[PDB]
Amino acid sequence: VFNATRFASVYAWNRKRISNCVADYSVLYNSASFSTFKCYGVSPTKLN
Amino acid sequence: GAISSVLNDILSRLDPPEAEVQIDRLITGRLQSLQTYVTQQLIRAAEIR
Repeated sequence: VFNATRFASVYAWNRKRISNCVADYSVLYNSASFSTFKCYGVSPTKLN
Repeated sequence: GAISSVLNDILSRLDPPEAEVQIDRLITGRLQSLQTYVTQQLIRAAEIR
């Protein structure tokens, strides 16, 4: 999703589904792998 | 007018400074629900009296 070799375009964007797995959203909050991180309908600390 | 009618759907979902806004709506609505109930029952207590 985030470490993909190539991203999609906005004229037609792909959609990667994630289901039936143990997620770890530490990549979005703690690890230095982004320029900004903002949530709208949920807290960023409660995602884990 | 809130995001969800349940508290845990906001308390365990939103941050404090934003959850205060949505919780204030439910408290505003649920409180007027009681005032309409108590006002009706307080009138029925006169018809029965």
